[PDB]
Amino acid sequence: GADGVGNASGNWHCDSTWLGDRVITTSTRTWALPTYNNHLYKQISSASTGASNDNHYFGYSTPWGYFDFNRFHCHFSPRDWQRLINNNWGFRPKRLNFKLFNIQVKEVTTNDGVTTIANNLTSTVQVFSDSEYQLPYVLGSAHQGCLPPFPADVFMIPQYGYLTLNNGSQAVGRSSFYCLEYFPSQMLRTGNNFTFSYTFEEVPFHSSYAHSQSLDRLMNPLIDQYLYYLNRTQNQSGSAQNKDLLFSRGSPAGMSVQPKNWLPGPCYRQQRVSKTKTDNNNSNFTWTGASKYNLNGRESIINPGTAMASHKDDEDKFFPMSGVMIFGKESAGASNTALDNVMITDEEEIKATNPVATERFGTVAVNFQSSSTDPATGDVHAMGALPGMVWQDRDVYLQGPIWAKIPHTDGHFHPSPLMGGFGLKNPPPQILIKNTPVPANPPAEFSATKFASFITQYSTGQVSVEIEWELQKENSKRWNPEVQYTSNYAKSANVDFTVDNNGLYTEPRPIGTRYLTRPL
Amino acid sequence: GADGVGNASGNWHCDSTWLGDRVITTSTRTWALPTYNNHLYKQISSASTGASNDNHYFGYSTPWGYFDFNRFHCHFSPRDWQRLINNNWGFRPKRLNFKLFNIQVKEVTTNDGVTTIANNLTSTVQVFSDSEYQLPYVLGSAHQGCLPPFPADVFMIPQYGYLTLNNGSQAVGRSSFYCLEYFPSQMLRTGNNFTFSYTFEEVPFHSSYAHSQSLDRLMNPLIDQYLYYLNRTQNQSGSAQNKDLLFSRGSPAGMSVQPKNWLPGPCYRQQRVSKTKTDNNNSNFTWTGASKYNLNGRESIINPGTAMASHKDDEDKFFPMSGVMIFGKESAGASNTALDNVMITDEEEIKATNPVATERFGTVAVNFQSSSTDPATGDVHAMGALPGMVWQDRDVYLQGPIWAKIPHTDGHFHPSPLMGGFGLKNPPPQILIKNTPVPANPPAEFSATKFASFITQYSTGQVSVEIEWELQKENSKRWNPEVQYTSNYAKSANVDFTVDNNGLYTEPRPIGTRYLTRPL
Amino acid sequence: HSSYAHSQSLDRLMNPLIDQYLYYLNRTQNQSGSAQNKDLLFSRGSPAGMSVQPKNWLPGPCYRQQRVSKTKTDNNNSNFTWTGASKYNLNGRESIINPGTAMAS
Amino acid sequence: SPLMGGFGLKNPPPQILIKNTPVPANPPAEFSATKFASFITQYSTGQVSVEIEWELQKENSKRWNPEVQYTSNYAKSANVDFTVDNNGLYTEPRPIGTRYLTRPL
Ligand SMILES: Nc1ncnc2[nH]cnc12
Ligand SMILES: Nc1ncnc2[nH]cnc12
Ligand SMILES: Nc1ncnc2[nH]cnc12
Ligand SMILES: Nc1ccnc(=O)[nH]1
Ligand SMILES: Nc1ccnc(=O)[nH]1
Repeated sequence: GADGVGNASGNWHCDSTWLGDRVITTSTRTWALPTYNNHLYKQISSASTGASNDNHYFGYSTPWGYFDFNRFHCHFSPRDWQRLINNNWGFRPKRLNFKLFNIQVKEVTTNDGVTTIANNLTSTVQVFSDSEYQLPYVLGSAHQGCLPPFPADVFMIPQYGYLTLNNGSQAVGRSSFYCLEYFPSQMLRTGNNFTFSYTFEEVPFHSSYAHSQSLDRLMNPLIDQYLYYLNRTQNQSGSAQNKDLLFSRGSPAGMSVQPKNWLPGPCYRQQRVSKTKTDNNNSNFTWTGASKYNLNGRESIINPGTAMASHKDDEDKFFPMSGVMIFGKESAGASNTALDNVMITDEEEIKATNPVATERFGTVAVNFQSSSTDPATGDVHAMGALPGMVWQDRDVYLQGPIWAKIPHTDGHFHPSPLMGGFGLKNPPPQILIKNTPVPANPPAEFSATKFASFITQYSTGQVSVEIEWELQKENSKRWNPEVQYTSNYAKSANVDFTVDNNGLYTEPRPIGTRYLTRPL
Repeated sequence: GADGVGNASGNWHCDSTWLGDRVITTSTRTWALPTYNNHLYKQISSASTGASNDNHYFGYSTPWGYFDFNRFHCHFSPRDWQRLINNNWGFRPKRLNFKLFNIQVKEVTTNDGVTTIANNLTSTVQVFSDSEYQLPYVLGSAHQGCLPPFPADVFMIPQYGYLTLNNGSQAVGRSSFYCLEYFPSQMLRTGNNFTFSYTFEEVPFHSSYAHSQSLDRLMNPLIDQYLYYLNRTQNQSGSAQNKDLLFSRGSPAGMSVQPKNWLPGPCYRQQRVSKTKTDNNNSNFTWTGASKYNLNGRESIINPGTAMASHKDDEDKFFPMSGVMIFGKESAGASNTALDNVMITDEEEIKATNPVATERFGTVAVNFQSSSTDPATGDVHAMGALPGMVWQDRDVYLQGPIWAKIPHTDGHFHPSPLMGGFGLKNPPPQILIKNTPVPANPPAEFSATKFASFITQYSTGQVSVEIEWELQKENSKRWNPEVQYTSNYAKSANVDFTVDNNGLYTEPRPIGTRYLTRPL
Repeated sequence: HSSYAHSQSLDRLMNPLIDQYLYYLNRTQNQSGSAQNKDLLFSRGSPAGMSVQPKNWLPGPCYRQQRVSKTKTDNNNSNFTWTGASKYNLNGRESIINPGTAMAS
Repeated sequence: SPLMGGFGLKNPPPQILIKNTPVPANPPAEFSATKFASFITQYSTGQVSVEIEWELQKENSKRWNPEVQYTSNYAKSANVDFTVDNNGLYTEPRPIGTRYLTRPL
């Protein structure tokens, strides 16, 4: 971008526009970027520490920061989310426009015990988008540091670091190291700005609806089937019990025994825990009772895991130990905070098609019955994909992620990001940004030793992201009224999704998207 | 319409189409029309009867029936109403298309004690629209007999009758008598059909919103005014009480005493009654405590009367004796039915601008204060229009009326129909319909006496009304979520706005339109 | 200019054959059971109760005036025209309102 | 693929709904608002026709020996398969699948 100390390089574009089948969100925020690692790349790992084998790692931390808008509230105000979710069966991102501007680099000089800041007019900030995905993709891990939900909040840019192969806390020859400078980047003084655009690949619309039928209630409740099933293996009060083979035809009084076309979704059972502590076992079972996967001798909690309904009817007090997305309140501490400082999602709407998360998928025969041997069956707790299965993916939330990069593998299977959202082969590129090192005064005599004395600085500016979203309109012939997300009409001390008397914006609950209904 | 015994003259067009700024409702129903008054026009009145002076009348009943779609649920399904009200700040009718067809005239012959019906193929039904408004306008009095809310219900056509001037139970020379035949009408046999279209005049969009500010809270809560008001007429702890004139400037701590630009709406006070009977007086006060107007020595209850808020904050248990629209449940008896068989509307949203219906409008000076004479004031219970007043009209309901004819008078004042809806100078014309008399066998010898022997018959067919409605879209920058009409998510024995196990459609509550919000 | 009388009145606009779908509070007590007891009883608009039917319209404005008879014997024995008159007050000066608001005689 | 067998279709042949239109019996002489509940008893009859085009995958087999083929039974009996009996009742005496020709894997 071209021109002045004295001249803004961008305006403030923060707004929504609804246009029939499209909605265009624009959001702009003011950021702050410190100097990280003192302009150094450090090797990092779990060495010392005392970490268990399931926590070892090797990687590198970087002098760079990055931009992250991978959360719905970076784009949708609460009211817009409401508009979205109460009138559409779905939506997807189509295109994006990104803007960095009004940059201002500042130097900090400290004497005492006391601190002066001034402008350093001839200083630059550097930027690039990793558009060929040459860097480890660190979005889609649900990190904090995204654009804040509230447009008036200033935010600090997160620091980029990444991991590679590790054997315990050591590295392997196959471990990759990346230097960000080695990339062409744009260098901006206070006059300049950065822009780029991006188009999203074609992706299925996110399902913003619950079903109003369930897999097991698809039949016509008036008519028999023409199909028969073995109903009894003994009579039938003719005294007493005699071996028999008796067959019945499908009938509305026996909807549990009717032949059908479809199976419910996959299942990886999880441990059921109550919100009233008195119901639970008196031990610490989370790691030990947890559903985990085992990768190169390292255990990892499956969380949130397969899309599964959180609880069956009437049991809203239970939840899978690690099968629901959980947001912290703005009072929550980092670790071992209490139940009332968190917000647990509920994915109950999918119980029309998806197994409940804390129960068996079902039952299977396990032997050959005969006069000598009694029929046996077993419980199935982990069921992979079977032809004929159908299921609903995890819901998204106003404060959850939007997308993730599908790993570059030979094989995926339904690569919808398990934490919720859109899987993208070629996702929105990472956007990296750094303050250029500015040497302090060198000595009078040459020295070859790497320069280690710098003027202390940081930068600030605005960033703007515009996304176009396509909508799937609702076409429902449903006669009665829908469940609709609504704010509460009763009176209170504070308004939901507002700032308080100290100016702290709060999000008092998660909001999903499943209010409108479809048939199956 | 042209053609066959064997040939339908219309199809079934029942559907909604949403199109950005327009929504087009089509509804079609199946009707039944008996022979009324045996093809006679009768003079009718309150003579004998024992009626009080406030109930006397004179008029005429007619052999004709009529069509009435003047209720929102004749056009909007519950789900559509929901769509309407949760996304628009307003709406109005623009144009209409009406269709009578598939007519079938039948003769009834009874011997015994037992009854045979057959087709009378060569019989006609007659129809016309009173498009020059030459007939007494009987729509907009909230009569029953409109198209039913539920498309599968068959309905009987109401009978047309009208009133004229009466002096007690007698007539005056100025009294008008109308013969409907004297009008050209279309004569339809089983093959034929009737159609006409109509355009609505320009009218203000109905306000489907509550305000989120009130008249008395329009100021900037941070800043003083530059304006002053007399604050004290005595000091001010300098002992003891001394005459003084002390002036203060408008201030956020004194929002009740700040000069302002606007006044709240008009007021005609009504008697406050509680839903818990124990609160009320032990008498029958409705006529005797009622707000009434007096017209030519005849009293009439003002009901619903001036648009006024039903109750102030926290007092949802009170309601004006005759200032709220009240719908009957499908269990309600015609007279003296209990509280739980009715549904009382609530117009509480308008308390931002409109006086509460059971309180004074305010207080007025009534004398000249002096050292000798103490300042007096009086309560104002009935306040007409004052320059600077602003107000909100009564809300409409999914089951309330749509429009009424503005009377043809020299003078109206804000002629919005007090029961709610659109006032129309030139409203949708009345549509009249009758089975043509079919003589029974005459005698063999002439007789001049009016024929009085007829073949018994009635007719049935379909009717279709299509209305185009223009929408006022919402443009709100409100950050937090709105109150939205929503059905209840908790489980129950029946679904709202559905048929039961005997196939009776029920409407379990009124729904207004005021959910979205505006600023004032 | 309206050179016509109406042949209907504001309070007689309804269809005299059909009920309304609208209800109004009819009684605040029953109803012979023996005594008087607090109650809330609602009735629907009906041709037998045209004085209690909901309606859309109100009659015109009103500024009441003193009724006087053409047969003198009916009237009060005093001179009440200025003193019983409907007057407006303008800058401390009274003026008889005459003929005043359009009202039926 | 529908587990009971057949073709799964995103956008399958639409449901086709049909009903006899209500035909009121004689109404009363005086208006009543209550649900109309008296009807002339009726029913209907007619023909319906469905035509479907099916594409075939022809067999291209180099298999030298003869195939298993669905065949009716040559031995004599009291009734013919897939026929009506002496009371005119059509019967289907067995299921027939479709897997007779063979492929290599
Ligand atoms: N959300 C998603 N993104 C990309 N591919 C998918 N395949 C199934 N769901 C998907
Ligand atoms: N609803 C309405 N119809 C016609 N004129 C009006 N003037 C004010 N409100 C009106
Ligand atoms: N029968 C079938 N119909 C539709 N999709 C299928 N995919 C695999 N088998 C199928
Ligand atoms: N990836 C998938 C496999 C099967 N079905 C899907 O919808 N998606
Ligand atoms: N009729 C009216 C008079 C004054 N203001 C209005 O909005 N309408």
